Amino acid sequence: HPDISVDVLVIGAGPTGLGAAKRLNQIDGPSWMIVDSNETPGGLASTDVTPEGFLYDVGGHVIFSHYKYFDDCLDEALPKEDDWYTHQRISYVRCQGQWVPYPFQNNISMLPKEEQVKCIDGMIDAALEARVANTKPKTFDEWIVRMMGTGIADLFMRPYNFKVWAVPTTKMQCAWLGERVAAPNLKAVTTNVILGKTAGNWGPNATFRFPARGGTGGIWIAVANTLPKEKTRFGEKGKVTKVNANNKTVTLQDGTTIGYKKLVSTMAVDFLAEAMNDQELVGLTKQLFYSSTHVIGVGVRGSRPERIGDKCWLYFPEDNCPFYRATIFSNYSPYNQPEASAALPTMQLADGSRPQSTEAKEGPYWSIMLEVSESSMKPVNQETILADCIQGLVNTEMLKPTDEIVSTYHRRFDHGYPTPTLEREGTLTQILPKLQDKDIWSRGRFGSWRYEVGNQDHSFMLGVEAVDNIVNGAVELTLNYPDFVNGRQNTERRLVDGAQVFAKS
Amino acid sequence: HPDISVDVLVIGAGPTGLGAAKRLNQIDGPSWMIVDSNETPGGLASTDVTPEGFLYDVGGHVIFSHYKYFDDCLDEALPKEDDWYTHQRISYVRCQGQWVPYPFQNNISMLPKEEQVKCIDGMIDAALEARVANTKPKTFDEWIVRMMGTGIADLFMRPYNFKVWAVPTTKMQCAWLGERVAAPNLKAVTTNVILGKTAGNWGPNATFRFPARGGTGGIWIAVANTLPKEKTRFGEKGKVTKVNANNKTVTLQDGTTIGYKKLVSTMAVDFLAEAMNDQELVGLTKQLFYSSTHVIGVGVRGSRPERIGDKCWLYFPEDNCPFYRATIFSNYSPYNQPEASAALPTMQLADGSRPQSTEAKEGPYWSIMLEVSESSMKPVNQETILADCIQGLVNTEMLKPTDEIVSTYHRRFDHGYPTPTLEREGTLTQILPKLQDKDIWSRGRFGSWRYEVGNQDHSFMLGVEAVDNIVNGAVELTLNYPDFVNGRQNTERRLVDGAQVFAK
Amino acid sequence: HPDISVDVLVIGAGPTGLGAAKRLNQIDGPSWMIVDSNETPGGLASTDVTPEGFLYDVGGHVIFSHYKYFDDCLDEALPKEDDWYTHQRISYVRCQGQWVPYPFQNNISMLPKEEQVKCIDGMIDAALEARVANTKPKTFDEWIVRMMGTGIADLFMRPYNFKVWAVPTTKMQCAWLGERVAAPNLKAVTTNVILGKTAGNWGPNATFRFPARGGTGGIWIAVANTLPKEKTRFGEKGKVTKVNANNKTVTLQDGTTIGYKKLVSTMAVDFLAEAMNDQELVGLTKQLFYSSTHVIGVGVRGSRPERIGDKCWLYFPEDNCPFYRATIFSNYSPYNQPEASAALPTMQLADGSRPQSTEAKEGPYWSIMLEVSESSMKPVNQETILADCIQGLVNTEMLKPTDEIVSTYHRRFDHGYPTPTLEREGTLTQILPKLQDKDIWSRGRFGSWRYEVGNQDHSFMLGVEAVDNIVNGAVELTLNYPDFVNGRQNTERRLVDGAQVFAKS
Amino acid sequence: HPDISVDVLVIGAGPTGLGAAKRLNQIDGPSWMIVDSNETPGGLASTDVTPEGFLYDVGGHVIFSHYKYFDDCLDEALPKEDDWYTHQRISYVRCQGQWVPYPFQNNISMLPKEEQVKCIDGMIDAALEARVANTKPKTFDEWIVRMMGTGIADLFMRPYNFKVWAVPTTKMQCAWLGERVAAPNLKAVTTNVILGKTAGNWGPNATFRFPARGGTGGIWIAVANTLPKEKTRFGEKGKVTKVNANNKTVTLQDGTTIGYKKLVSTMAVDFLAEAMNDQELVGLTKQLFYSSTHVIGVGVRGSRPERIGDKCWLYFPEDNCPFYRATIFSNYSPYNQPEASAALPTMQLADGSRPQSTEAKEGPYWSIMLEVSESSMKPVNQETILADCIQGLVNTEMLKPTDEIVSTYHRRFDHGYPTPTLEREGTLTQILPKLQDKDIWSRGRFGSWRYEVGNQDHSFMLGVEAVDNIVNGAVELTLNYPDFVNGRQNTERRLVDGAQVFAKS
Repeated sequence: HPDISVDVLVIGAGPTGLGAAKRLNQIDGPSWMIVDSNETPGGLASTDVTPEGFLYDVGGHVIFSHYKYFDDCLDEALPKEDDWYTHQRISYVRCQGQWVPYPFQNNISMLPKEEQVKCIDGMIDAALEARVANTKPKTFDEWIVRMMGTGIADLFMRPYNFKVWAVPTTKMQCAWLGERVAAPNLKAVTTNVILGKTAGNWGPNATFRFPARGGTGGIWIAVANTLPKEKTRFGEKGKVTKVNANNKTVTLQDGTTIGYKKLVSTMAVDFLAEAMNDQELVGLTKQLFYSSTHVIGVGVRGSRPERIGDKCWLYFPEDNCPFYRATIFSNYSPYNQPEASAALPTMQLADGSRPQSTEAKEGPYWSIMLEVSESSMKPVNQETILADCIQGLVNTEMLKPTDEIVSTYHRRFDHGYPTPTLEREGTLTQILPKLQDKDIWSRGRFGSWRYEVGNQDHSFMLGVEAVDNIVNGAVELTLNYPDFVNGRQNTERRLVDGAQVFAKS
Repeated sequence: HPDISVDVLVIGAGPTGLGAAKRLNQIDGPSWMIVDSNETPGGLASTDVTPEGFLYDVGGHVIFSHYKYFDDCLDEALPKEDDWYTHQRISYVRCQGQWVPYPFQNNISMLPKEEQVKCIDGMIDAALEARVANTKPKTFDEWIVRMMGTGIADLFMRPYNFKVWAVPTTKMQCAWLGERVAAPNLKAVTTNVILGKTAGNWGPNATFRFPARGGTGGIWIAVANTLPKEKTRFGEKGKVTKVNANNKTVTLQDGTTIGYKKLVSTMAVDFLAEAMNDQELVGLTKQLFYSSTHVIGVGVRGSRPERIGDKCWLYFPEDNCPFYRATIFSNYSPYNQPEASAALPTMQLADGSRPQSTEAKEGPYWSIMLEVSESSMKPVNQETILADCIQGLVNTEMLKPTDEIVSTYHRRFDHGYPTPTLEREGTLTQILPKLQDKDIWSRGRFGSWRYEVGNQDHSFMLGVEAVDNIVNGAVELTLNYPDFVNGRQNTERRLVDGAQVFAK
Repeated sequence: HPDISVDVLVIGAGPTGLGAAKRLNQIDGPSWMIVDSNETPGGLASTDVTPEGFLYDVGGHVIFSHYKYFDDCLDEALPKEDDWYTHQRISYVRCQGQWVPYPFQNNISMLPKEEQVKCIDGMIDAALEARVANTKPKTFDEWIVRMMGTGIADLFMRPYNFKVWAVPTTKMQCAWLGERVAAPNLKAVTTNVILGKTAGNWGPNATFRFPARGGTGGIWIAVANTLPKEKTRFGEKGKVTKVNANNKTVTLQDGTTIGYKKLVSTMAVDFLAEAMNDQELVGLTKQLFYSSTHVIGVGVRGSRPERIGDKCWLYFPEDNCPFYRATIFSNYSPYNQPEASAALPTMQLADGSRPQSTEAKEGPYWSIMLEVSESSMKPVNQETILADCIQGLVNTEMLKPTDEIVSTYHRRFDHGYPTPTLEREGTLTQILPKLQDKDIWSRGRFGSWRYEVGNQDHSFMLGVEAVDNIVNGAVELTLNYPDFVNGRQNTERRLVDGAQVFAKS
Repeated sequence: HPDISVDVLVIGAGPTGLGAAKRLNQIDGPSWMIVDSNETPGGLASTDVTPEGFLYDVGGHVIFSHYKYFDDCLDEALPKEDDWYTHQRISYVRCQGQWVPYPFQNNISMLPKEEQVKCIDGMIDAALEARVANTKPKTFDEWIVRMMGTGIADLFMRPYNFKVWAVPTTKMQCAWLGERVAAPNLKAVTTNVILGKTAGNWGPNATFRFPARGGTGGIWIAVANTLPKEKTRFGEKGKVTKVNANNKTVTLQDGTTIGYKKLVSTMAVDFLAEAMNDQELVGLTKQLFYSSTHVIGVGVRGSRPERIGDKCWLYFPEDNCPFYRATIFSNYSPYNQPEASAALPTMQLADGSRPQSTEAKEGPYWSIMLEVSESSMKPVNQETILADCIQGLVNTEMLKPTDEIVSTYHRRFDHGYPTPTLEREGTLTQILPKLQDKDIWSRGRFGSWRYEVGNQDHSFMLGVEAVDNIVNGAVELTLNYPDFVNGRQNTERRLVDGAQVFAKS
């Protein structure tokens, strides 16, 4: 007999595992427990802070929910109006020394005239070929060219995506992008070129809220706080080292054993295979591909410069900087960095030189958060990446050479993005059912490896839905039908369902 | 306060209500109750029998299940292997003196050559147009012609569908047919014409199962029998006459009042609006369209004729008979008609003449079940319809003038088909949300009026999913996403879920 | 026996008849003669002069030659360099207060932006339709729309062509426009819009040459003069009143009869039929359709205004003027109007008022030549048309209200344009063979009634080729295959051929 | 000064040269003469006779005319009704044991059902692709697939065409075939499949005439006979060995020199370049391609077999025989072989064996004429080709093993077909204009190397039109516009033109 026994064991307390926990806690039927190797829940949705008091998420994290259930849990956890700030998405693409509103491909109207001609010519070819097309594109690259034309492909789509995915567009599928990549209408784009107009509102994150305190990580700490503490195990005491699928037994690092009837595993599925010592699974998970994410944080002295303004996040397709994206993280909440009265010495000028004075001085302060991808196809020099980022900020005019930097942050996250490669699905339809036969629900950003349902809300609901399938025979809709859930408001499942209303009488 | 109070009241015990009731019973949480005006559950999936012992469903009823859950409940209700008979899905189109295997277009080699030429030319036109199409069809008629071309459409789908829906194809939408592109398989059609080949869409793996006893109605009696009797109220004692949606009270014909928190209604939504005395809803529901169904049954003496053979159902596009569909119901089970030793006198010969003798003679017997549609656009003379059907049987060569008829059946069903008109969705998206705001889940063939999810399995699951929405916050997928549920096997929901396993 | 007998008789000494005569004269085989009701050769390619000394062609006459033989004859007739002036082919479309360079569609950058949007949207529709088109257009109107799209068609070609042909575009065929596919050059149009530019279809290469003296009519006078005078009969003495086809006899006004073996008739084919007293042909020829042309000439005091500049001809789709085309005729030759030192009183001002003084003053002068069409579908009031034209000049800002008009000219030409109606070919394929069966070659602008081969060079060559068919068995290519002769360099036939080189040795 | 001086010299007295000569003789202006290295004119339109009295043309020659001028000359040369026989075309394609009516691609209905399916599927594919095609095919092979689909390309078009052209379909252009290769209509073809009907009437040789005596060579002997003998020089005395284009001098084999003003050359253009000692022209002509033609004749004893019947010519795509075409030459005229009473011994049986008896037996007789192509991509064994042909006749059931062969014939013609290669036009546009600028008109099947205008009537008319361009400035329509002359009735030019009628008075 094992040390502990539960009907449902949840591994991991990022958004996916917490979703499982929350639904299990609502149903309040089967016994359960949730473990995490980190004392602080949140996973890639966590927040670090520098010794100087600057917060950094794991890159730009902006919340946009497709589900009422997710909203219910966030509102429960952070119930007050001043727990949140609401912002409009102000996003731009750095191109040729200018800021082009997102989406690029719908704002051709802002480029030099010569490039406008190239882009519109390319789009005209695309439109005429689309008129007679009777086959679907097979690669991301093919998709880009069919919907945007070469001009736009070559100018922004191709270089930016290599810069983010860390694999060429020719290596990825295209079934995943309905809600990620705006497809330009020929007439609309041409109309804006003629009028000199802009169109900055495409997409599900055009308006967003952000937690007042603790960064994104504050959400998941507060959500975890609503769970019964005795059913949790976070820290070194909660680290899973072995999974024995056949005895339905999990062994923790400190030697504790947990028996289960059903397993919801939210750790990276490649790690789960290793932990299962299942050599067949190990070989299959090695057919998946992922990229690593470097997060660089820069704290800057001064009131927010006019050139920065209300910008939220920014795209960089060009070669004068190594990052693909920057976030004005200090725009998301005044508690993301120190108050103006805080005294801090300058560490360096943006041009790389030493400050004229070592003396601690006051603020105010603003804050830039940068992302750089890495993979076997796109290596990164880890030793110079911080300095390269800072020079890139100067190159792109986001920082003046004489700006004073008071804090720096750099952390590499090994599993950053699960890549939608051509091979992804053929591999997953082997992996997931094989795990499913053993009563293991592997779910989440790396649990199930599907980026198109890979944000905080998708993840949370993958966990909720896994439980709902285990207990109530529900369809796992987010897992198997991303386009279905992303194309509708999912209003039906609530934190208080009829089951609880009727039970309370 | 009312005579009875429950959390969830279910009106109607056809497949939909019995679906809600089965799921409520499984969950065993909130209190509930189910009523029906009829003593015998089953609704339009019931079975009648003539005084001569010939059974008739309400027209051809063939089960194709899209759901494990539906299968679980049927298996529980009729668990023995000899409770069912299995058959191949064999169907033919009657056209120009021939029985053409379904699907029609793959079998036009049976027609005269000059006609084959017209059909192929029309389908060539359709293939060439499909190659440059950049719009979706807007009507059932447009959809038909883009799939088949003019010649083939005019022979089968156009005239057949009028005889079925009792409205012209030009007045129906085509979204209910699903997402498949409306375009010909020109190569498949031309290949069968060149090879002079025929081929139906059946075989050892395209089968259905039919109940050994009691017709389709036997299924729902057996399913209803698995419910706790005290939670059911079927018969005159269970007839709903009034629905007060504001008080959440229902009133039965015998005076009994029932209070509910959530109502799952499976009666025709147009009767619901009347029972609610809601003038706005009456006005809206009267904008929906439906056709009535006449079922005619004919019992015939003799062993199964070779010309009939293993045929199950048959389509009739032509105007030499009033029915759109015929079913060799005696092929579905040996118990749908009397055994060979039963003695029955001949009532009349197929040509309408009197028999030589009035004496009772033995069988064996076989049986034909026919459907005739009626609407305001297509009247049916109730006094001559049986005789007109029997003549139709002679005209189509199903009966010989000499065949001996030993039993007849005729019944009219007012709500038969809910029609996919062009206006249907515009009307339903006003009606259903208005009922939802009053905690009324109106669901079913005429509860929600959507034919593409109007079979026995869909209906059942509509009731199941409505309950699952009420209790567990499930998405009502069958209701809102017919293409979704029809394009997959729905395996997740089971008669025994984790919930019940963890409890015991 | 008739008064005169010749092998080949030519009726008419416009360009077609002169062409037949030039080739007959060069061949110097069969006997021949040429007659005309007018003392001056030239036909509709003649030139008039006002009492004040302003010349006017029969509306805008600009030579574009498809044939070496035509060039040879023109060069023989006027061999000196200073017999001609050379100009670029400069034309504009008057539209919404703007002079838009031709071709209209490449210059819509001049229109309001909202209008450019509607034009480009229409042309995008047309390009998408053209990509899947599998039929030829059947009417002029369909051809216009397929080439331009709706918005651009409605601005220029549709309303302009009604004002030109005096019949709706939906009533004309479109085969006469040639074999090019009816389809937009969308990229060329959007490119000029994006770059905000204009460009006309003229330059150092795209030029025409115009006679230095006597207007277009001076050409035909000088060509006729190379013919042996004794073989010509121009004037009342040459007016044909009767053609007896069965006897091959023609009767002139003064009672003279001419016998022939072959007849080349260049008179209007409906007059030919009447003169043959052939009731069947009279019936067929009345089934043809033609418009009449009003030519209005206006002489203006002053040096050439800057707003007019180097303009040659101008198109008017709009209804603030009755003319469809204007020509800056004083730009064609300094001898189209009086010298600067010639003195003329002002007759009126452009706004219709009387001059302050009635005295003769000096120039210089410039000159405007206008064209107005008339048909049964489009009446013209002959008594107000001059004054309506002059008001048109003010409305279109060609003249200021103050400009001084020193000469006016108005003449109506009954047969002006042979109309390419839907019915034209059905009728002509009945008429021409019946005349052909009688050894009558009816050829010319109204001799054979085909506008697409209706220019000066086409006409001349219709005569040449008729003769070549009669003598040498040549194919009549211009008559029967307009697209063929218009699409190639016709260099083979020369004013000095092998036959003449060999015979002179 | 040379021995002889003429305005126009014609080299070669095949149809092309004779055409020039006839037109020169009709015009009767410039002096001229015609030379040939052969005593008997006719060129590739000549006829041989075996010692046993069997005639053979140079492969199947059938007369079908696009031009009245050609008819006038043939009728003058052979004016009696009994000088000619008229025949319907009875043509078939040998395929899988069956005779499939020509054209193959329009009689799919004759094949076995299984091949019908493959053929129609292929055609459906081509029909759908053609609905959206916006480019022209570049090669003969692409044309074949695009217009007939793969099934018919593989079954007939590809193998047959290599067998005739002696180069693969991928190496030929496709602008030449308007009148040679029927394009199948999907509806028409499938309709006949369904009804089991044939469509045997496509093309310009569906009816033809053949001369009663002397075979095709009889025509050209007779035409040459209408010329003034003193202007002809046929035989070794008329063999051209040198052409000096600068001096405009030609030198004959016997040392005779002829000066000319204009040269019409009809010998193969590669021979002309060598005779000119013009290395650059030799280089260019070596870029052209041609195939050689082996003609095999077989005389057979017996009344015409029933399996043979009224068949005229037959096609053989399959690899069970070397010939691409057989002609039942005895069906064309009773005088193409000996009378029935002529006694002849059997030379061999069709199975290859000798008869022992040398007895001369009577007829009647019938006759088969075969063609085998050869080129550097398709060698032919000249020593066995006769026997291989005869075995081919047995394999295809043309001859029974026991048939008695009484005469055999074999001759190789080096220049047989001028191949329409991809490179042909690019090469001819360098060659023909260069010769033109030296006053050399190179014309004919190998004079100008264009197969689409390479028949007897085309060739004759190339010579006629060259003279007409030289003397009368006529357009050379046959040379430059094959589709124009092939698509119309060419009635204008006649043997007696107006010029001769008028001059005779």
